Amino acid sequence: MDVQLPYNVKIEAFEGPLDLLLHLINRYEIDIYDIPVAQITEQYMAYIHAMQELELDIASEYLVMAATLLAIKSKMLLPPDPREELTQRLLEYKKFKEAARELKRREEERALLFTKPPSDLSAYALDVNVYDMLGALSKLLRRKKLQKPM
Amino acid sequence: LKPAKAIVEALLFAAGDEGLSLSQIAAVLEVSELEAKAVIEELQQDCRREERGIQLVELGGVFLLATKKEHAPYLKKLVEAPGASPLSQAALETLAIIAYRQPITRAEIEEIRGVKSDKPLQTLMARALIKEVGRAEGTGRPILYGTTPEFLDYFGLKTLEELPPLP
Amino acid sequence: KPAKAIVEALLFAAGDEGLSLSQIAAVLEVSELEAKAVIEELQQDCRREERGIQLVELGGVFLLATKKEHAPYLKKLVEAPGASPLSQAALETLAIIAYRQPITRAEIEEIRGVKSDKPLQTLMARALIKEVGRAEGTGRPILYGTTPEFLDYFGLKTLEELPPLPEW
Repeated sequence: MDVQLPYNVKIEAFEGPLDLLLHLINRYEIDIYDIPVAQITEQYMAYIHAMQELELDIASEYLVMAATLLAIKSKMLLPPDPREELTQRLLEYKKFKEAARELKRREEERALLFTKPPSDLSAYALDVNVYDMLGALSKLLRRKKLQKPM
Repeated sequence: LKPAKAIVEALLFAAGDEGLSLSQIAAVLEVSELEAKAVIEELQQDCRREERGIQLVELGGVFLLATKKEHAPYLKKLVEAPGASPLSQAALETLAIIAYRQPITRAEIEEIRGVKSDKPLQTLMARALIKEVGRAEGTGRPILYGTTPEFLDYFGLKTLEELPPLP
Repeated sequence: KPAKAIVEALLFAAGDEGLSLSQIAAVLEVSELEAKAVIEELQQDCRREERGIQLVELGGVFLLATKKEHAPYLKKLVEAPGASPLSQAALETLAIIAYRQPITRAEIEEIRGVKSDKPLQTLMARALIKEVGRAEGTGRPILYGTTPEFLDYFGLKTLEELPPLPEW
């Protein structure tokens, strides 16, 4: 188009189409159980195009989602819900968007508790799997290093 | 009950971030697990005094000593190396799904998220937060994913039952 | 005292390395004189019998350590067959090799941050690791690597089938 539409976030901030759609539903106070397809499709397309202008990375699913919305819109309008699938998709994704926020808080709260590495008990002196190795290593890379005494 | 709790303190201290299981603790003290637990529970109470800097927590099937959260601003002042980055939103949303819906397949995950989820699955596997828990019985025999004890530890969870309920 | 609790948390997190009076005082934002009072009070508290750790001073360095009276129980912990802090030192080491072989005890202990002298010694005995070469130079430093008896033990067919690590 002729103008540069005003946007806070770049597309990288979104985890795909459902995520973008949930943001728009929020921005324009759309009722999620009763979606104004045309309007939302309009908001969705305008954002995508704006990002495409900036040679940004539009993941594959965004274009698929566009075709999906344009098609739902045509069917409802032209002569010859069709959107209950999409509504249920959104509600489902939203459920785990929120559950993942609660997890994020716990990740942070857990991070505030400091542990020490094990003692070297070699002086005082096995069935394992690939998970046990990955675990041993993740436990190691999680270790914060404190400044050593001078 | 005093020398037993000193011993458990010493054992947990030397076990560090790996912790000890109740049986391990019982086996060293040569007592029943229910007796070990009473010692641990007393030790926990001792650590609850405002005067104490460390606490005994139960994370992921083991007991371990950790600092209290109120002291975190002081501990941070001595951090040169931060350790593991916080998870991406993609990894975190993939993980929430597996946490609540396990065992679950790549397909079902991709269905909920609406995008391909190979990257975050790879991320979570390498952090030992999820593992393969079998194959589904269906045409493609697709892998099922579940969460690990490491998953519980990483999110301050005693057990999966402690997860916040789903909205 | 909240100062005592902070000092215990500091020294606990510091582990075997410990902290100097300068660091503890700098973290508390108080004089070294003031800090040392706190350290002494804490060191006094950890002399009660109900405590399994003590505060020691060793080179202008302060650390928490297990008491020597409890040394036999540390023996029981590692001896009684299971998941001792030793077994995990093996896995930790083995894991660094597998994903970073060919590797040498210099390179490993740089990552672990500890003498892996003993883990390696038991990693040969159970046959899961071996030499792969040397660095042909400074000390002729032994290069360790994974055996094909290690590929078997973990149900792997090749080394390619190791879960890739995106964050490394």
